[PDB]
Amino acid sequence: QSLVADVGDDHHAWHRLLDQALNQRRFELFFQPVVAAQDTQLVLHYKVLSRLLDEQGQTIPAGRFLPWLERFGWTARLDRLMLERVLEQMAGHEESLALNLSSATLADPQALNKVFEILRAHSNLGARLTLEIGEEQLPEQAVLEQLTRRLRELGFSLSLQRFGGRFSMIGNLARLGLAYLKIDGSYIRAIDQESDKRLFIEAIQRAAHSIDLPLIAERVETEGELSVIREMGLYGVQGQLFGEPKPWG
Amino acid sequence: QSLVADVGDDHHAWHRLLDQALNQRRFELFFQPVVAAQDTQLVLHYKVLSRLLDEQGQTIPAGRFLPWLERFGWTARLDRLMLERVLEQMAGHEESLALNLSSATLADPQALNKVFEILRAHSNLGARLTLEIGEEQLPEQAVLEQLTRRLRELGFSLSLQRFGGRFSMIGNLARLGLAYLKIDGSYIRAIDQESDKRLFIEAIQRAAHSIDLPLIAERVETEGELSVIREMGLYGVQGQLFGEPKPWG
Ligand SMILES: Nc1nc2c(ncn2[C@@H]2O[C@@H]3COP(=O)(O)O[C@H]4[C@@H](O)[C@H](n5cnc6c(=O)[nH]c(N)nc65)O[C@@H]4COP(=O)(O)O[C@H]3[C@H]2O)c(=O)[nH]1
Ligand SMILES: Nc1nc2c(ncn2[C@@H]2O[C@@H]3COP(=O)(O)O[C@H]4[C@@H](O)[C@H](n5cnc6c(=O)[nH]c(N)nc65)O[C@@H]4COP(=O)(O)O[C@H]3[C@H]2O)c(=O)[nH]1
Repeated sequence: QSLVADVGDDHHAWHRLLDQALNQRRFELFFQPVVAAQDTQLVLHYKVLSRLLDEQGQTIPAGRFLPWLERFGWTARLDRLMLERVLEQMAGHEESLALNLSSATLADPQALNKVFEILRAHSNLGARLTLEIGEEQLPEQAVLEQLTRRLRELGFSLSLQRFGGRFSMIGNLARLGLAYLKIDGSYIRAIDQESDKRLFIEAIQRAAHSIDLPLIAERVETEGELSVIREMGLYGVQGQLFGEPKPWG
Repeated sequence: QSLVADVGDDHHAWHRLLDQALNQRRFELFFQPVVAAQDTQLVLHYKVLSRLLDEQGQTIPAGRFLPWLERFGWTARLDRLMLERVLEQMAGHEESLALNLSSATLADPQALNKVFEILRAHSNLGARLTLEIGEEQLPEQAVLEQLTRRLRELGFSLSLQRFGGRFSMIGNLARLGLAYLKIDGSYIRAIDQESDKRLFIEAIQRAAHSIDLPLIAERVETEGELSVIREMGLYGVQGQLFGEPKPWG
């Protein structure tokens, strides 16, 4: 009596699938450890990744659904849901967490306010949660500035990720008080085996260091990459080398 | 008996206008001094700018026609013409010059060979002429590498310009033996009045210096911008502050 069809690239299927998941809270929290380059047994925080566990049992990665949530203008609904779930699960432990915010939320000032209202409701978790924005969807300088101020006021921290293409604006970061900067994986990929990549990394680390901004390398896959990242003095690392995204533990 | 019409955005007019200019050698050489940031009375070279002097007497800037030469696939014809004219006018003096090469020329291996043939014909000017490529139209790493090798072999030098967005590849420049790197004007614009721009410039200068690659700032307009560029240790400057593009002298 129960049939299933392949959803593929069908906008109808996706629309139905996602509106339902949003309404029914079908999204679950996955985590990846973010860890000190100098001593990988030392955990900085756990990055929270969104997982859709559909009715047929399969888990769907944020990389897969986020573009559809965008297309339908629901990314703000996702953040509201993700943020409330994360603030709830943090009651159970003492670890620090990082969670993305999309531009849809930052642009829409009502949504953005709702976020702050929620945060204000859990000022006791402030020190344990960092919000991240991917370089792809940075708002304007003045929005960055107001966002960081409000968060610092509420007791929470802010960070950027997938950083690198916009090194231009490194100077513009000097007063934001970011917790850290996550460097896109492409700039460290196979860097033990591609030394020409090092000079850029050396430049970012030195400039970021002069403004007190720790660097954390993304998507580290290899003991080789890790050894270079560590050698060159970066603060943190994350990636498949420390495991796949998994549920809490 | 002689009438003229406005050429505007008319592809027909432009096609006719440019094919004629190319065939009849209607392009003239303009120059801008490129000068030491530490001592602006000290001239590094003169950048050669292409000017179309049409029949109605008006002069048309490369910025205006190059996009049409592209559209029609004639940019290689322009380089051949520009390069031969430049090598001819250098016989008259002892100044150093810099001249662009387009991607159309670098891609087409026959054209590229013609260039080398011409260069080989004037090996006596090698030390006085630098070829430049804008960051917009950099070829692949291996083409850059072969191009620089052949030029160094012929006795000529090579440089990149409008550099900045691709700081990623700074490491990839370490063995090219570029004569210098020209920094896009946007990174120094009003930099005495926009200090957040300095940290990026500091990063480029330090990384470029570690690989022996002098930095030269483009499109400097202001005594203020100049004073910062000089303070921060960059090698060279060019722009409207030292005059408009004019014919030889
Ligand atoms: N090739 C490679 N890939 C690796 C490696 N390590 C982790 N990854 C993958 O790349 C992403 C890493 O997490 P992210 O940087 O936070 O990047 C995140 C994050 O920016 C975003 N995202 C995830 N959850 C949320 C969310 O709840 N809200 C918002 N607005 N965005 C989210 O989308 C990305 C997540 O996509 P995911 O499908 O979860 O894909 C994950 C993860 O599975 C590695 O060593 N190599
Ligand atoms: N806002 C501002 N602008 C300034 C300033 N100083 C100079 N400029 C302008 O910007 C360009 C500077 O020369 P360029 O960097 O070599 O940049 C050149 C060069 O890359 C290219 N080009 C010029 N001649 C040739 C040529 O013979 N062959 C090729 N392939 N390209 C050429 O197109 C550009 C020239 O366009 P132009 O129309 O000649 O425009 C010139 C010039 O008039 C300044 O202080 N402020």
